[PDB]
Amino acid sequence: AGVKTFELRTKSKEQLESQLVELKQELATLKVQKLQRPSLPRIHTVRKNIARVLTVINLNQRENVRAFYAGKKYIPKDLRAKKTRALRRKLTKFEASQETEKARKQRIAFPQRKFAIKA
Amino acid sequence: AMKKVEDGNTLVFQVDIKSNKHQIKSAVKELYDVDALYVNTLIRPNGTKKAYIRLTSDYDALDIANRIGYI
Amino acid sequence: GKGTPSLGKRHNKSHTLCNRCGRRSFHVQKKTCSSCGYPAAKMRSHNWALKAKRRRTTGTGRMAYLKHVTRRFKNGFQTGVAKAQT
Amino acid sequence: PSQKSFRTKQKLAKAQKQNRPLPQWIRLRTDNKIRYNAKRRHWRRTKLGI
RNA sequence: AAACUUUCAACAACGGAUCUCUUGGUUCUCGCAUCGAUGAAGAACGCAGCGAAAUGCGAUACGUAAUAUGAAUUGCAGAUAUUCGUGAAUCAUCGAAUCUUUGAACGCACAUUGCGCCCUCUGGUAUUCCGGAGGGCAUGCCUGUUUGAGCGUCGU
RNA sequence: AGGAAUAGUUUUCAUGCCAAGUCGUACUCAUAACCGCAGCAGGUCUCCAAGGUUAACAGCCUCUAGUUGAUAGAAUAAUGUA
RNA sequence: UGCUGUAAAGCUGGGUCGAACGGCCUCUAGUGCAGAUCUUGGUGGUAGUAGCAAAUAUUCAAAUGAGAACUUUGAAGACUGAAGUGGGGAAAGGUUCCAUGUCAACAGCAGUUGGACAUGGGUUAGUCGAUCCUAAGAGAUGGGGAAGCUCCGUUUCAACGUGCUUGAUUUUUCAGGCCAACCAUCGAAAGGGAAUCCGGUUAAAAUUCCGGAACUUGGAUAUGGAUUCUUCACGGCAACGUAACU
RNA sequence: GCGAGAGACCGAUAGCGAACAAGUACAGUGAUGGAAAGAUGAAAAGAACUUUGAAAAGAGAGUGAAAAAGUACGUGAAAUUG
RNA sequence: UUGGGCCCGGCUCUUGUCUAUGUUCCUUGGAACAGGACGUCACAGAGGGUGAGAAUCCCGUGCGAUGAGAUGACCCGGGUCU
Ligand SMILES: CN[C@@H]1[C@@H](O)[C@@H](O[C@@H]2[C@@H](O)[C@H](O[C@H]3O[C@H]([C@@H](C)O)[C@@H](O)[C@H](O)[C@H]3N)[C@@H](N)C[C@H]2N)OC[C@]1(C)O
Ligand SMILES: CN[C@@H]1[C@@H](O)[C@@H](O[C@@H]2[C@@H](O)[C@H](O[C@H]3O[C@H]([C@@H](C)O)[C@@H](O)[C@H](O)[C@H]3N)[C@@H](N)C[C@H]2N)OC[C@]1(C)O
Ligand SMILES: [Zn+2]
Repeated sequence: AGVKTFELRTKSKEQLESQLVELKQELATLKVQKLQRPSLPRIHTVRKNIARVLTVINLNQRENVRAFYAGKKYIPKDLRAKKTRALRRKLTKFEASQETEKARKQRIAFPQRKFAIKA
Repeated sequence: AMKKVEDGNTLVFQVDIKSNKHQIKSAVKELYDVDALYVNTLIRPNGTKKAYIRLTSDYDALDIANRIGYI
Repeated sequence: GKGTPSLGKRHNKSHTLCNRCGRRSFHVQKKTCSSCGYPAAKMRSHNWALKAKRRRTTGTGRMAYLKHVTRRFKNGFQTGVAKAQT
Repeated sequence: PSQKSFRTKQKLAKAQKQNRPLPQWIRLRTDNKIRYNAKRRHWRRTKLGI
């Protein structure tokens, strides 16, 4: 089981990094006991606890940067949408919907009529 | 390795393959609060790195090894 | 002496390991891999050797990124997070 | 040779690691097929080609 | 006459045919359009309590988050793991991340784990010398900015 | 270019202080660890070099060091090989 | 075990065995083997046969062990004979190294032994190499070819420094003054090249560890000495000398 | 490439080279070349125990519907052999 | 003849939940999924699993019902302010 992710998200940057120090110290102690016991399933729990603390720190810091760049014209490229290389080269919705006034007048003057037959 | 702990005031560790002697000395100071006289390194035939860390005369390698927990 | 006696004088390697394909086909003096054509930009291949294309092609490795394009395409290339059901 | 590069020695360490017999507890698993390691290598029979 | 040889039968061998299947192959049809400098395909090396491979993954390493779901996993062991529950197992789902050394591969170099330079922080009595952490410095081309060059040239 | 007088140098004089990263390092190197399909009478670069005889680092005997490895036993016709 | 058919074949008794299969009317084909120096797999006679004969050569006893021509120890007899059958290395291999255990396969007899098999251990550097330099040569770059993959050019028809030193300023700004002929980069574990020795130590590492004694390079910087009123030292006829001595 | 449904197709020397840790093992300096190999049983119930032997094994016993199924494992032809 | 920005729908796409009827008796067998008897459901007697040929033991199949979330200048049914 180990540490719970929903409780980590209530903690601050200093609490998260100090809990990280405690977990690494506890993993190092287990590797010393590994030399003699020598089967410690507990190591698996502590390893995955570190991964969770490291995950929560990184996602906490990533939302600060996202809020920092919210609405900015230029944002870091790992915060941009990553669909495919070709989709990002595609014309935007505004660019693809651009129309000359000559074409706009023609479309307004002669719209596709709605009609039926036999009456 | 334990003979060297007893008989040479030297501690023997497995270390990251990417570390150099400066980083290993700093690491043992930060982790175990000891002064290394020198660090001798070695890449073992299984691809892992071994460090021979002789402490200064101000420390006792046997006592540090006891406190760490493997003797 | 062109057989067994001459075969005893083989101790200088013509090829060594290639950084690109890892194959021991990197010719030492020409500095070129006879297998993948490193350090040319394009990978070496020929239509007269189809079986060589089988040995090293898309899908013979991990496909660590293309593995998930089809699943991402199905979901419309979503951005955001899943929303908990209340 | 004694004078060897890092890349060569790295390749040699991996070859030693893979030159081990099957762990015995493998053969006890449900629907297990492997009974021995079919990829053993001896230094004088088959060469590493590095 | 025995032994020996030869023929047949019985049983036992040798060997893997036959028969019976089949998470494979092969061919046809139907539907869909989605790789990459936002670093692909491929390569190397690692990662598990006990693993060589295959499978998966990247120092957060047989995986982290999230959503769903609802009691396993299992060869053995084991909890400071769980059961009317924020909860066992789950590449079930998947939109958030991690993603070593490389590779079109981009500081230079590469049969080397070789060699610089710049910025911020930091250790050693330090703008220089030595160490550590983080972030950078490829080429071709386009638009723009700034700094310029030429009796090419206008005017004062 | 910079240096004098009640004063500037120079670590090319002595002594004193601090630091020196990365990778390799076992073993074989051959009548069995390399290449010849193999523990193959083949092939594969080089350093060290004792006493006697002698022109001689040749051949023959010996010291240090190293081996005593090459299926074995009993016989001894023909024909072989040396 | 028999029966039917001229025949291709069909049916049946007994034994073995364990999951599907057949008759009739039609359809369809990757439809019938003795051969192809046929293909793949398997197996004979030959035959317990040819053979296991180069490199002088072995023997007694003890130990171990179920078992000893072949292991270990002791005692002998021999040989290599320093141009070695000795002691090291380069290339190549890659754990073969060492200890412990072990003998199914392998060591063309054997095996208690092994470079075999199994489990562990083992390779420590400022001074030894690499790393750096350039050699024959290889090769980017403004470029000139080529449809192009690419070719050619490197003393390269080019506006080619990611310059250097000061008086300092910290204002992380300045200011000057020197210059730019040459120099992308790769290319040697035998060429060139900063600096380490002795003694001891392990089952297995050592110019690397321990003990002692040194050296080189880079940096910092204090003290003493030297120098200066003839400001940047004296002496020797001289060759030249010195602790220094812009 | 991705997702599906089918066949008067092949049935382990066939069908893709690969039904299996298959582009694997292995070969070549290299470009490349490239195999073999599916099936105990419903369930390991994979034979406790006694005995002979240095051991491998054997003989009893046991499990199982079957050991004429013993991880040399469905059936088990022929060549060849006792 | 009249433009555009917005709200709910429809359609289109992804996706959650839900469903009939024997395991009745006899015989064989290690095992009933075999045979026999009596049945049942069937818009479901496709396919698979389970100790042998299983519509009725399990999953499914067939029939529908009911939610959620996306996406569409470039599909339309309506509102709406200009
Ligand atoms: C007619 N146009 C010519 C143009 O062809 C060119 O002339 C080159 C000249 O530059 C070359 O000469 C040049 O290049 C050589 C190089 C090739 O080795 C150099 O050695 C030499 O110093 C240099 N001047 C000459 N060798 C040939 C002319 N056609 O440049 C000069 C020019 C007038 O523009
Ligand atoms: C024990 N040896 C292993 C083993 O796995 C072996 O298996 C065969 C197995 O394939 C045979 O079984 C066979 O069954 C049929 C039929 C002809 O028997 C074959 O067509 C099929 O290929 C195969 N599965 C089996 N009868 C004997 C085992 N030793 O196959 C490989 C091997 C290395 O020889
Ligand atoms: Zn290559």
